[PDB]
Amino acid sequence: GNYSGEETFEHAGLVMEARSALAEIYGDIHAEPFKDGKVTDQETMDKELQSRLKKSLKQSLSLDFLVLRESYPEADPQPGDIVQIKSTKLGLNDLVRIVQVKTIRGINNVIVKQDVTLGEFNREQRYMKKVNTAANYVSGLNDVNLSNPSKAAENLKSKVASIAKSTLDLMSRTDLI
Amino acid sequence: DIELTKKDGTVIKLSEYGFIVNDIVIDSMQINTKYQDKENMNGRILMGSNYISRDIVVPCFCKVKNRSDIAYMRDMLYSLTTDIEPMYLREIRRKEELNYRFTQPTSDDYVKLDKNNFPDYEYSRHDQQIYVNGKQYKVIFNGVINPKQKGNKVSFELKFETTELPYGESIGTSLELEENKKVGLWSFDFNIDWHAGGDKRKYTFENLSKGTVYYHGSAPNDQFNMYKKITIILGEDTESFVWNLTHAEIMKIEGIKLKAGDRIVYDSFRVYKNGVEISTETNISQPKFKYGANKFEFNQTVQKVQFDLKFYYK
Repeated sequence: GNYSGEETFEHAGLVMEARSALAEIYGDIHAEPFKDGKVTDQETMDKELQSRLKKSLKQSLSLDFLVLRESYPEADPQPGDIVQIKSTKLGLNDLVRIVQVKTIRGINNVIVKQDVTLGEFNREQRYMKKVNTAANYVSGLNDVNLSNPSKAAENLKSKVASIAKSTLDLMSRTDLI
Repeated sequence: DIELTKKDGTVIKLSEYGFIVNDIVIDSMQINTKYQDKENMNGRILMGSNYISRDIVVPCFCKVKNRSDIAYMRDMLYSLTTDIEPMYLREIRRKEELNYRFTQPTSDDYVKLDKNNFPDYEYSRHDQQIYVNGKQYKVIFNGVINPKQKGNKVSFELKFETTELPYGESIGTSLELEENKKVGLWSFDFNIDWHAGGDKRKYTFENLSKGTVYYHGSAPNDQFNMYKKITIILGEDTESFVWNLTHAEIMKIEGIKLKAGDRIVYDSFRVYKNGVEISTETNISQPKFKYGANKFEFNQTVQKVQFDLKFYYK
């Protein structure tokens, strides 16, 4: 992450590999490395890296919540709060945070049921956002031509290599003088 | 007890065909509701409520002289009744439970017997049955089985059903009410004054901005499938033409220029400007006659209005 913008792999710029604590029993795997980066210091290069690690062993708890009104009224769920769940016969007593909540309210603003998701919002919604991002990023463009695509990209890339060839010629011809 | 059927191209009645009937029972109209229940509210909203179908039932049996003939007779029944072809059913009743009359056992004044082996209680002309009411029903058949009780007697259970609209379509227009030409087709179920040419019989007015109409039909003629058909000689030239009506909506004809002597045929949801080449873009609104007084109000004293329609019942 500190190599200059024009190098792209001559791996200057704080080459390093880190790993988490659980690695030693699972072993050698690794994700897509932090290739893109213009960051100087090394303090960053460990924080962002371990964040890339710990974001990936994902746990989504899309439980269901059911409101008790006559009893336990002080549980209006709100997103971005801490909560202590505990399911017996599951192996679970830790505390987590809400990431999604879904209220309904018929009339007099009385709640009927709640739905919530914890930690990461879902596996589901991640897929769906991926799809919709693909489908909206596409159709916002104008270069797309479904009949033989890549003309718009290959025209560009070949133009790029051609101007690089012309630049090579210019370099030789200038170093001549 | 004859169950008359007018089909597209013919008229039939069962008892003419050796087919007595036990009775006729006519269900009411199946009201399909459209409710919506609010989530936590002790009460549910009415989105709508609507008539659907008037299922008729008619069990008819038949006797013949020999066991073989049963087959023929049965086939006749099917070939005579089971018609997807929308037919017009007319009900018939008797005026009396007729008995055999007194006679004399002196080798004279013997009793008669019908073509079927039964005793003719119908001695005089005024004995036989009658079209109990001046209405019909647009009707289609549903499945039958034929249990054969003993001898030559076999029963059948016809299950008829309404076709288009669950209503008792009145036969004959309202102009036959106007011109007392056709006879029959007007039963006392319809509370109709004798004062022909008087009010509540007339649907032919002249030179009026506003007038009165008595729709004798209990059921409302809002549905277009009914034969509500108006025709008006407009009387006075204009560029726009509005007419209002009660138990219905307002009607405009704007954006097209007219003339006085030109006539409009105002069919259900449809407007012939001059009988053809329909100019029906202007304020698509259809009029609705509910029952009794249906007062209309034109705006420039049409020189003629007259409109025939059909009375429908529930």
